[PDB]
Amino acid sequence: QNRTYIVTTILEDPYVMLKKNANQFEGNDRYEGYCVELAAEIAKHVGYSYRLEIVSDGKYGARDPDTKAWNGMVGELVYGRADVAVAPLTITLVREEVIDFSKPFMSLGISIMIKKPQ
Amino acid sequence: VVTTILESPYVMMKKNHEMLEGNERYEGYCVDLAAEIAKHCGFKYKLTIVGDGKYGARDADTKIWNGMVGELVYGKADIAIAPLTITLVREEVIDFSKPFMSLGISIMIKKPQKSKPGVFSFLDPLAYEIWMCIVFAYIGV
Amino acid sequence: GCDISPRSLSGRIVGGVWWFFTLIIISSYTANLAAFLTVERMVSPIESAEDLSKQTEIAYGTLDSGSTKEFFRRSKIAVFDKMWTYMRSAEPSVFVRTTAEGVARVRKSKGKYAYLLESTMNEYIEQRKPCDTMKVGGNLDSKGYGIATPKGSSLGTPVNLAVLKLSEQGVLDKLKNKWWYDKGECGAKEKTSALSL
Amino acid sequence: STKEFFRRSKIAVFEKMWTYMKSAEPSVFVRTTEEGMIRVRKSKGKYAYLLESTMNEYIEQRKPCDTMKVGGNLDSKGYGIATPKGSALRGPVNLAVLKLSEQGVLDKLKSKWWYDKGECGSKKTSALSLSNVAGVFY
Amino acid sequence: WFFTLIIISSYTANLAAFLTVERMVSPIESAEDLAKQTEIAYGTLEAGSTKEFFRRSKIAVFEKMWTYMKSAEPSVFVRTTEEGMIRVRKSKGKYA
Ligand SMILES: NS(=O)(=O)c1cccc2c1c([N+](=O)[O-])cc1[nH]c(=O)c(=O)[nH]c12
Ligand SMILES: NS(=O)(=O)c1cccc2c1c([N+](=O)[O-])cc1[nH]c(=O)c(=O)[nH]c12
Repeated sequence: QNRTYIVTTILEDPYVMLKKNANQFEGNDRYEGYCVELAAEIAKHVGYSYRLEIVSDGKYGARDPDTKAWNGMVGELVYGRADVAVAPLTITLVREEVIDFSKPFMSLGISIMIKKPQ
Repeated sequence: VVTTILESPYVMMKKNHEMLEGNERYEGYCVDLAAEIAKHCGFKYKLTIVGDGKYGARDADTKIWNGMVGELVYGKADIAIAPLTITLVREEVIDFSKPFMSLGISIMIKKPQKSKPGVFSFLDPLAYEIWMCIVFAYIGV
Repeated sequence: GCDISPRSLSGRIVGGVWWFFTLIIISSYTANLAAFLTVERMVSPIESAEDLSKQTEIAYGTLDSGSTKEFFRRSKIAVFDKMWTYMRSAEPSVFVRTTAEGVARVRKSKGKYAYLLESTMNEYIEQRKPCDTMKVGGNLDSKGYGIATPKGSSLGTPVNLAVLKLSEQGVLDKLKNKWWYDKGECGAKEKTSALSL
Repeated sequence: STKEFFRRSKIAVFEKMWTYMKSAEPSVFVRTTEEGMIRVRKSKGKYAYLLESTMNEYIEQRKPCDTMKVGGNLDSKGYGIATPKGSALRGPVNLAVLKLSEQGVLDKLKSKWWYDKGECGSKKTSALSLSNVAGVFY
Repeated sequence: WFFTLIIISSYTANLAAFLTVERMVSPIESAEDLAKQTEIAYGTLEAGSTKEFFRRSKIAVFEKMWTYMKSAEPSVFVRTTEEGMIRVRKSKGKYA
């Protein structure tokens, strides 16, 4: 049987959230969000079964300047813990050297937030 | 053997390009980009043009790629530096970089002008409802 | 004035309140007219795409036999489905054979045609002489322009890292400013005119 | 990444922003994003936050819907799907992402989880309105 | 009576507009005021220390001036100083 591929994610609404009555459902069925359906479609097109989880550190990848060790989903990827990451990973030079990204599924930018004029 | 296309403001021929010989007559965005890319990679380049479609595509019958994509597939060039759109069909036969410029579809309109004043533009300072309330307040008074 | 004024308290009450009403209303009319004549404000009829679908006075079309039409055709969003219905049931042909044809069609008309195109060329043209066009609303799709390479070339990883480094430091933004806004003819007060007949 | 982007900026406008930035607000900066949102909500329009556009839209569509996103995007970046170096899930994943983007799946999911689940809504004349002169009629 | 009301109100309002606008007018008093606006063109001698100073400038405002400079005036620049003085005198405030 083709091995289940381990997917790393992170809690950040709406990308990944816990479905109402989490204890009721187990496994992937308890997770609801944009990234979950994206992973569903991607695995459907590739044709592999996946099991979700969450980065315990709860932080996006970053290296310790002195320890030279990655802290986050990048770590769970480059250290063999995880087989793919489906989350809002910003594309950067530091990560692109030690990780193989994909063409952006969501373009993005810095923007201005103000009080809604009553 | 880089490649490019005259679509402005990416590639254009500098004023008095007869004086310029080669790789210095061209100007634009893609050319400066190729300069910086070569600088960060080291290799030397000679800007060129292809024509014959001006961009990548495929003929379903001939099954032969045309343009920058066609020449990259067949070795006529090293890389293509140009406003070349990322697409599924092309990535299957070549390899892209991460986008150097993201964009999307948008709406172009003619700039609103000072509208020619309309007959009965002297009522504009007050809303129609105010005028009708004025009429009926006159009646009621 | 008046050839008669009321003598009873009730008629005088009515007249007084009418007088107050008249005073306020005339003052307001004059003041708001002064505002109008002092500050020119030209409102674009459109600030989005739904506004464009609801409107029927304004016509809009893409370039015929292109990727934009292919996008609108295979769409699943409601607004773009409505736009596709319109463009498929439009007389005359909203579509066009060349970009310059669409630009000319927009410019010749007066607020009747709206052209759907790429953000970059639109931004460029909004800075060309004649500066008689502008871009409105956001973007209806996401795309990117990418450096290409043959399968197996040793230049893939270096160019990827080069574009990423340039983006992070800010070179590409500077080049865009240089070739779109700078090197741009029109950048980004007129004495008041006497009223005409 | 925003502080670094402004600090390391070679553009005129963002250079001016950075010159203003680090001033005596006392603290224009913040530690938590929720902190910035709360600070903007409390301020009576006296604070403006700089953040990723996606979160700005999501917040704009969240109850009480008392904030808005304004202007274009200062920078341009992207979110991607990561696989470890030398993996068999590189080409297929990229192809799948691109196919989804052309098919319109990603935009539909965006609309669904940003607007079709927003607490708030979906979406002029300087002429004097009857509300301005109501007291006269009363 | 209606005609009179409209006409007198329009006269008063447009006169207020005239005077208000005539009161907004802030003339040029610095390099910045000249820099942002473009209704007036400004150019220096073709060859001289001023052209070099602007070209080789690391300041924001003069950088913007140089970006504007070398534009299609057609020729903001000049060859002789007397030429510049005459050009400014002939221009009805359209050259600085
Ligand atoms: N990899 S990342 O690049 O780590 C990153 C990835 C994904 C979302 C991020 C984010 C960062 N950031 O910069 O720290 C800040 C941030 N701030 C918000 O307010 C928000 O909603 N999302 C984010
Ligand atoms: N790869 S591409 O996709 O070939 C393509 C690449 C680059 C610019 C394009 C363009 C296409 N097109 O669709 O044909 C149409 C088009 N139309 C405009 O008006 C404009 O300014 N730029 C373009």
